[PDB]
Formats: sequence, structure tokens, C-alpha cells
Amino acid sequence: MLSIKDLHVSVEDKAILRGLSLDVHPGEVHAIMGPNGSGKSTLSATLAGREDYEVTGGTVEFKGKDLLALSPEDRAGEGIFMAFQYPVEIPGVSNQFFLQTALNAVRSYRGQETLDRFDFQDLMEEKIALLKMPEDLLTRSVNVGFSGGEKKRNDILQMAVLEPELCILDESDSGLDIDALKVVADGVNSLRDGKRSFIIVTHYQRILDYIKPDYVHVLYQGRIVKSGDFTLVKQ
Amino acid sequence: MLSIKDLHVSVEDKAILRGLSLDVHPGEVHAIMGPNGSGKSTLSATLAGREDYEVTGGTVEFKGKDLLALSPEDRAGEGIFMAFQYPVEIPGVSNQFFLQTALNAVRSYRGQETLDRFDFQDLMEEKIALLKMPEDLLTRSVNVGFSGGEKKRNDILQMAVLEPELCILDESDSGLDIDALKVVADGVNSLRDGKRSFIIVTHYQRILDYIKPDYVHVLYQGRIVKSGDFTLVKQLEEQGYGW
Amino acid sequence: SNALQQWHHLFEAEGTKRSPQAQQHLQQLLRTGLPTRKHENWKYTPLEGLINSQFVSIAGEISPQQRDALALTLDSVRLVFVDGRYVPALSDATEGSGYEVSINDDRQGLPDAIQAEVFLHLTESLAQSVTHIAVKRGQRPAKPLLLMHITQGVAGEEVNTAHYRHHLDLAEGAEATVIEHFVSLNDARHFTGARFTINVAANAHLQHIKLAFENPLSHHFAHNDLLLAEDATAFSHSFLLGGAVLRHNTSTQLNGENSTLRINSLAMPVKNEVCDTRTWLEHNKGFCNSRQLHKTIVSDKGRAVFNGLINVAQHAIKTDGQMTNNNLLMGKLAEVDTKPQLEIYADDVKCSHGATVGRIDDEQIFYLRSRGINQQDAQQMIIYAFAAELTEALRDEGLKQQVLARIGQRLPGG
Amino acid sequence: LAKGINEEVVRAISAKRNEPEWMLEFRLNAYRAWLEMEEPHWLKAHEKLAEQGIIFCSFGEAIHDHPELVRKYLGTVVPGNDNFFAALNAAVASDGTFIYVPKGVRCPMELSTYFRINAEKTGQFERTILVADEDSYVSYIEGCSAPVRDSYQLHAAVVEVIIHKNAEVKYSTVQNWFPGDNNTGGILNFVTKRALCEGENSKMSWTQSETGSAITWKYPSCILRGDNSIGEFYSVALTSGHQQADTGTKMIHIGKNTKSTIISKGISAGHSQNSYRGLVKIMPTATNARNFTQCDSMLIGANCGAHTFPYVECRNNSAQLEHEATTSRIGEDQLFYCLQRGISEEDAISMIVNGFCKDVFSELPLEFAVEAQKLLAISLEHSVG
Repeated sequence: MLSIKDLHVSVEDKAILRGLSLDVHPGEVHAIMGPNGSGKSTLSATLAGREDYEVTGGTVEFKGKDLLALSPEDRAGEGIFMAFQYPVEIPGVSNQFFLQTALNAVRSYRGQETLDRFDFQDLMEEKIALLKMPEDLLTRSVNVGFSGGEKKRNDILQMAVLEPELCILDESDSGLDIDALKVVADGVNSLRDGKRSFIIVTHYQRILDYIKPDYVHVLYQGRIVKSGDFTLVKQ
Repeated sequence: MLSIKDLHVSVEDKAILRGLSLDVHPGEVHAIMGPNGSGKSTLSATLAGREDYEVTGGTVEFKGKDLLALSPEDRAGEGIFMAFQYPVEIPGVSNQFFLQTALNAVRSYRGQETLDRFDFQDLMEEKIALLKMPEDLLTRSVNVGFSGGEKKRNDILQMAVLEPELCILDESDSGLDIDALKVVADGVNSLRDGKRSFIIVTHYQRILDYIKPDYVHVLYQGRIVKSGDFTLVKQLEEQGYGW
Repeated sequence: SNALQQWHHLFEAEGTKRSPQAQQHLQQLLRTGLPTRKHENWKYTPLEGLINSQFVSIAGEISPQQRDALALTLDSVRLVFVDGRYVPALSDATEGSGYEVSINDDRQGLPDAIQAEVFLHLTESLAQSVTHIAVKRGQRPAKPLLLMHITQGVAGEEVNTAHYRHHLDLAEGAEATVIEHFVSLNDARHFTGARFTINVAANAHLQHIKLAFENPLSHHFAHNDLLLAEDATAFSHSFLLGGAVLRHNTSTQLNGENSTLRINSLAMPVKNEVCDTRTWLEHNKGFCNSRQLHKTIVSDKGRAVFNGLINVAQHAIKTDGQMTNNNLLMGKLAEVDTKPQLEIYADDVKCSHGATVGRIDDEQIFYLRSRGINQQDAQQMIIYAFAAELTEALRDEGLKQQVLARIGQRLPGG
Repeated sequence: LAKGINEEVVRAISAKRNEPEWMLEFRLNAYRAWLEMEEPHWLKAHEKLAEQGIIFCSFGEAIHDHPELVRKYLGTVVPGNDNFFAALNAAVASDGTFIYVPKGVRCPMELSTYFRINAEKTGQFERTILVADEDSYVSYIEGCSAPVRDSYQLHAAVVEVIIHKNAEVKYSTVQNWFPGDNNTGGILNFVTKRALCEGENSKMSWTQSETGSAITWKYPSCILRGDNSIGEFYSVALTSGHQQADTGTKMIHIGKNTKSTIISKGISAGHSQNSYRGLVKIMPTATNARNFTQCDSMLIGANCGAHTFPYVECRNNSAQLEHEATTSRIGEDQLFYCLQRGISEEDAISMIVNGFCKDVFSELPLEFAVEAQKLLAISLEHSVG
């Protein structure tokens, strides 16, 4: 479903990424590793549609459409979701209003329709339970008063609700613990239908113990210098 | 000696204290009780030299000098200290500077002279521990951000520093739980040289358990209608009189 | 300028008997004249469009269908005014409503102005009649009083002008809600002016709501007065959305102790518009608390102007007052000019203000877009949230929703 | 200086010292512009070192020994004709201070013209020019403490500061005047002080404690032209008796990523009126401008007044500005609480006020902080009551 080819991207005037190629097929879990400054979070930012990232070469296309020409909301409509490394607080906007508006948006974009409130909050209850969220989540302003763990799990809940085709975790395992990680793992894993694919950009690799990658890739000075299966070890 | 002679004191035109007489000698602890509105607070304020309490007829004398003719700062110099029921916040002003100023003032008065950094320092570290105040108290602004109990304890810490001869607790036991009450008590008791005297104006009777008074007086309508030792406090419950 | 003389001729116009009060106002209007951009209080608010224009006072007439097409959906006691003129046919019977209402030109009992300025005078002189509204002692009417103003322009470069004047007396212990609604019949530009004086007696509770909803090309210049006795409560919420140039004044005196005052406004300039919202508050007695929240959202080369002043009279002790102005600038060419002001003649008081100027959080926007929500919908969620504190004070849900729609029309949507 | 001012007076003040004729016409244009001006009433009721490149000297000395330097920088910030008293100052001014700091040079010590004068006050007009070239640091302290006349005496200073790329200037002012009983009150402090951050990464910091003028009219300003430039302003102002003050700062944000901080503590006593008046202005070019303004007032007694008139004009949508203002007082219970601990009313009031001003005095050079606080103390005693 996803094909990225010879990607030269630069912010700052950076040399961030000089030629990266990755091809992802439906039903696959890919892990992405490396040291900081390799550009992995830039990879995520470029896929998500962050504005200040200049693409100086190559292309990224998703199901045969050029992704790089699409706005963030359109890339989301196409089924790309990103779990943020630092989920944003949006005071004054309830989780319910947010998730419902987004859901209606992507249902519309996909030519499908639409959740009755009755069923929508059943879905919500199910996902709240699944990720062990506060039961009042719907009426609380998004991520306000949440710890890092709660924000991470919240974004995974969003992932569960909006039903994306390609899910990217962008250093989303940061600052979590063994079993907050079991929880996000449960949430992510409950989403494997053999259709969806997952790109895990790792802060550190223990996440891959609870979400096991079918493939593993390693970044250096932006570039993929290694690939393999679940089994890869260091030093 | 504190000799309170014949006191009639009126407040915003109302006579509150009517002809009160009390004598206090060095080393002694006196407790003053009553229902609210019997003139406890008024007595405290009169002794402190609060300007809104007009003594109408009546007299108060401390250490051979007329007390009512002295300004509040002068009465402080003479050794009168009042632990307030509602201590004040003084923003921007550290406890160290405030204390140091008070101490140097009352020391300049009395013809003593300014303290050396070492003994002020030692004394502070020492009292701060005794009253379980925050370690950083010296750099904090006076009473700022403190709970009520912390303010009470802060002023007893002040009492332990400024070297008063006559200490009046003016309902300063108010809103204190048992542990706070104890710490305050240890504070006051550590100040007993047999020289200092103590007048405890009581909000609630419980503080008398921690500091045992030599004398107990009951204010009704501005004067003392009953007197005795500690036992008095119990006794009244049996006599159907209370307070 | 030529404008003063035109207004003068409108004053002295055919077959119009004018009260002594109106003439007195006209003369001080003519004495001070019109302010320039170098006046202290006129720096940011343009008069150039208004003072070169040809003015006419033409009272037209409208059908009930047009009215209800423009009207709020609300259950109320509704008085309808067209082009400075009370229209009985379009109004509701006020008897037994709890409101004693009389429309006429007798001004003998009307209070003096708290702060006098040129346009207050203009409105006072050109007002064709006065609405005398009284709520009797202890009464708490079941329905809110709604004053609807329908103003229209005329063909040509002529500016049709209309001036409305109301006075409401809340008797001791009375509790009432009153709403000002301002709309344009059509897109022809017009010059509106309005003055609502309210007297709040002891233990009386007032809720005042002003909705200035008129067309993008018009001019709206209004001055309101609130007089509070002791133990009195007054809330005033103004949502100023409409007009090309809008300048609103609310002047309040707290003349008695233990009174509560709260004054809010919302300004949302789009497209070259200037929205000026001003307050004047005097604590003349102590033990009063006052709170003010003034929010502006500026788009599109728009200009928001805030001015507010808290004067604490000598000896008014235990005054508690606060003023807040929060401004959000989304246009690169957008401007906000804000001057919160304290004049404090008493030491034992607590008075503070704060004023902020801020942007849209880009990170929030991106976060919302990344889940599939369109950029504009996102920005609207955030903006709505920013004005939510103001719109949430409207207790009537039906009314609130309409106001939120009116707000929505000026957003990047609809 | 009186009697009178005409063209010939200007020409005499010039040429009593050997003055190059560019200087002369600076004076002349000043005078000519001053004639066309009206007189504003919108205020209230009117150490041996061998440098290291550094020049610390007199205004006139600078004219004589360093003409090109003075000529390129003078009137650059505060032109003759800038305003009434500044124009009157450009002509007529002899006294003043010139400071130049060459590139890459951090001044080893703190430059000070501050002197404690027990002589009756010296003079009416002066001009200071401070120039910090690239990579420069200088801390300058300015002021006097003197008794004052029973005549209205007009002190109108003009201070121009120019801070180039990557340079920082710390400018301090301590002025305290003592007029017992109420004579004048008084003195007229009309000063135009302005700093230009030119001057990418440039930083300017104003710091002031001021006491005992009849009327004070001042708005020390930072013009932040350079990208990432920084203005800062810290002010303590006291008024007592019948003294009046209209005082504040003007931060004009032009360059990108400009930051400004304003902290003012006004103190008002007796029948006096103290007003803060200031402006935070953001041009459309100043992107990601940031300002934080805090204006606090303290009233002592029921007969005084304290006023606050901030101006915020923001034409940019990347700006973040926060402005706070708060009212404080010395209460009966605070005062008595101090007394009962043996502190006199005087020392108590001095102490409380000094606590109120802590955040400003922090920003002074420590020695001058102490100086400022003692002088504030004695002024407080003499006129409070």
C-alpha cells in the first residue's frame, strides 16, 4: 500500500534524508530504528504532512496516489494515522466532539457513512475499556490533565476508532513503562486484520516485544543500511 | 510584674471590659476564658496597644512604668509579645530581614547591642527545627503562602527569638490540630526561665492540656467572675456553670 | 467636515417637535464638534467614511414576514423598532408581561450621562422617541424583554440614519432580562446609533444582552449607561458582530455599597472592519465587586479596539475589580489596539487588569488535521473554544445557538 | 543659564568651547525647530585604565578629542527636534557623558557618573551618548543624590544609546532629591531617553529608582530593530506630598524574534499622583514578538492616587503579549503587626515598600541597589505623613 522512493528531504537547509526507500504491503508490521538525528521523526513528519519539511528529491506515494501532494486531512482520509511523540492538549475541545468530527470527516472522504451517536459511543466504550482509559474521557478536553502515558494510550484509542489503513507510531513508546506498553500493544494488536499495516518508529525497542515486527529496518544518516525479520540484535 | 488595675475599655463606643483587675508575676502562666464577647480579645488588644481600644477610666502598669502611655513599639521593647490570632503576610520581606530588624530594634531599645551573625544564625536554625518550620523559612517572605497553623507556629518561632518578658497568646490556639498544638506547646515551654510570664487567651480549652496554667480566670461581661487553678476548668462542668 | 451641519438640519427638520433635553444635547454636540485622529480616545477608530457622506433620515416601513425572517427565535416580550420609529403593529402587548412600557418623547426624568462624548449627544438629539421601561418592585417577569431594531439604508450614496433611545427602571428588588437586537433590512449601508440607559435599584438584578448583528457596510455607534444602587447586581453581555465600523460604550456607576457588576463583550472583525468596544466604570462606593471579560478575534485586515477604565473613587474601600482583555490575531494584516486603564484614588482596595495578544496554536491545528479534520473546521473548533467563555454565559440554549451561528458566519466557513 | 535664549545665546554657548560648525548647526536646527514647537501639557498639572579602546569622558571632551565619532552618532536616536525639551536640550547643552566601547570588548568594570552631592543642585541640561560596537558589553550607572532649590528648576536630560550587533548594554539610574519641607515641591524631570538595538542579537536593559521630583515626565524607550533583539525596563518610582509623576517605557518591536520585558513598581503617598504610562508596539515586520509587562502600584494612605495607562498596539499575528497590573497597600494590620514586634512605623513602611520593590532592585548593581534603598528609605520618612 505504501511506497517511498529515494527520499531526499530537508528542513533548516538540513541534509536530513538523502535517498530512503521502503515498500510496505497490506498486513505488514515494519519496525524503524536508529540513533537520534538519523531523521526518523522527520520520516514521520514527512509522512504526516508537516509544513516546514522540504522534499528535495524522490517521491512518496500511497496506493498509487502521490502522498506528498496531499494535505494532512487528505492523507488522513486516505487512511494514514500517526501516533504523536508528544500528543497535543486542546483545551476547550472535548474528546467526543473531536473524535466524532474526525470520524465523520474520514467516513465522508471514504464515501461511507456514518455513526449514529448510539453506536458511536458503544465503539467509544469498547475502546476506553480496551486501552484502560478514564470513563469520563468523552466530556474532558483532549489530553488536558493527562500524563504522558494517558496521552499515548489516548492516541492509540483514536487509532482504534478512526480505523486507518496505515498506522505509524512516531517515537510513541517514549516515557512509557512495561505495562502501559502492554496496553498500547493490546490496542495496536487488536487492529491487525491482515489488511492494515504498521510502521513503528522506535524510541527504544522493548515495544517490539509486545508488537512483533514482521520486518525491521535501520537508519543511518537518514538512509536504510540494514533490513531483516523480527530477529536483529545489537553490538 | 503586670498589674492590670481597674480596667474599663470601650471599643467603637461600646464598653467591653468593665472594671477588670489582674496581677501577673514572673514565671507564671495565666489562662483567660469565657464565651466570645466577654472581652478576651479586647484585653489582649489593650495590652498590645491597639489604637482603636479606648481605655475609659482604668489603668495598666508594667515593670514600674505606665503601660498605656507607651507606643506599641515601646511596649514591645519593654518585653510585651503578642502571638496573633491572625498573623499578617508581608510580601517581599524575608523572615530573616524581618526578624533581624525586630531583634535589632528591641535590642537597641533596652540598651543592649546588635547581634553577631553567628548566634543569630545558630538561634534561627535551632528554632526553625524546634517549631518544625520549613528549612528555607529565612528566605521566604513573612507568612506568605503559609497555612494558618504555619502562621501560628511562625509567630511562636518569633517569640523564641525576640526575647520577650511577657508573652500573650491571643487565641493563637485556633484552628490547630493536635500535632501543631503540641509543637506550639513545646515552643512556649522552651521559653520558661521562671522569668518570663505567660497569658494564654483561650479559644478552646484543649491548649490548657499542653500548657498547664498556674491560674485560670473567667471573663464574663468584661470582668473576672471566677478564679482558680487548673482544676477550675473541670469544676465548672459539675457546677452547671459554663463557660 | 459638513457632517455636523447635516445632523443639525436633521434635528431642525420638518414638523418635528423636539424636547428641551434633545436641544441641550444638540448644542454641546455642536460645541465640542467632531474628534480627529489625534484625539486621545480616537486614535484607532476611523471617522473618515462617516463624516464625508450625505445623510438622510428616512423612516421606511416593513412587513411582518421580513421581520420574522430577520427575527431571533425566542419566547419573549418583543418590541419592534424600525428606522428610529416604534411600530405597534409589529410589536407585542406589554400589559401583564411584568414590563410597564410607554413610548413617547417626554424626557424629564431621564438621568444625566455618566461620560459625555460626541456620539452620545448625537443619538440623544436625533432620537425620535424614548422607550420608558419600568419593572415594579419585587417583580420577576416570566419572559425576557426583547428590543428588536430593524434599520435599512436607501438607494444611492445617501446614508440613512436612525437613532434609538431606551430607558429601563428596575425597581427595588426587581429582576429582569433585557435584550438588544440590531439588524439590517438589506445590504444597503446605514448609520445606526443607540443609547440604552438602565437604572438598577436596591436588590435589583439585571441581565442585559446586546446583539449588534447589522450588515457589513454600516456604522454602529452606541453608548449605554448602567446605574447601580447598593446591594444591586448587573450583568451585561455584548456580542458585536456586524457593521463596517462599530463603537460601543458601556458606562457604569456603582453608587451604592455591596453591588456586583459583570461586563462582557465579544468582537470579531473580518474584512477591513473595525470593532471598537469600550467600558467606563466608576466605583464611587466601597464594597463593590466588578468583573470584566472582553474578548476579540481578529481576522482579515480587521481591527479590534479595546478601551476600558476602572476609576476607584476616594474612600471606596474593599473594592474588588478585575478587567481582562484577551485578543486573538489570525490575520497577518490584522491589528489589535488595547488600553486597559486604572485610576485608583483609594488605598484599601483590590484592582487588577490583564490583557493578552496571542496567535492560533499551529501544533493544535496540525494535530486536529492529522486525524482528518479540515483545516478550517479545526480553526473553528479552536476559535469557538476561545469565545466559549463568553457564549456560555448565555443561559438560554436556543439564544446561545443562534449567537454561535452568527459567530460562525464570520469564521473561515459559511 | 538664564536670562533668555536666542540665536546669539546658542552661538555663544557654541564657541565658548571650540565647536566644529556641524555641532553649531546641530544646535541651530535644534533651536529653530524648538521655536516652531508648542509646549506640551498632556501630563499632570504642570578608573584611570589605559584602554582597550574604551572612551569614558565628558560630552564636550568627546566633541574636542573625538569629533567624527560624536558626529556620526549624535541625534541618531534622539534628534534635535524630537520634542520640545529635547530640542531645547540639543541647543544649549554643554554638560553630559560620552561612552564608546569598541568591538569584542567587554568593559572590565562598571562605568559610573553617580555621585552623592551635598552641594545644592548643579545644572539643568545634559546629553549622554552610549555606543556599544559589535560583541560589546558595558554596564553604566547614572544619577545623583542632592538637596534641591526653592525655585522650580528644570532638569531636561537627553540620553541616546546605540547598541550594535551582538552587544549588550546595562543602563542604570538612581536619582533621589530632598526638598524639606514642601518648597518647590520639587523639580521638573523631563527626560528623553532612547535606545536603539540595531544590532542583531542586541540587548538593552533600563534600570531605575527615582525619588522626590515635583513633576516627572519620562518614557525610556527601546527600539528593537535588529532581529532577536531584547529590550528590558525596570522602574521604581515614588511620589509623596503633592508631587506628580507620569512615567513609563516604550518598547517598539520591529525585528524578528524580538523580546521585551517591563516591570514597574510605582509607589504613591500623601496627596501625590503617580501614573504609569507606556507602550508596547509590534510592527507588521516583527515576527514572533514577545512581551511581558507587569505594572504594580502601591498606595500609602487614603489621600493619594496611582494610575495605570498601558498602550498595546499589535499589528502582527505571530505575537505573544502578556500584560498584568496589580494594586497594593500598607494596611493597618500589617503596620501594627510590625510595631508590636518593636519596629518603628518608619522602618516598617521602609521595609514593606522595599519588599514591594524587590524584583526591581534585584536588577540594579548591588552597591547601587543598597544606595537606592537607603535613599528611598529616608525620602519615605521625610515626606510620608
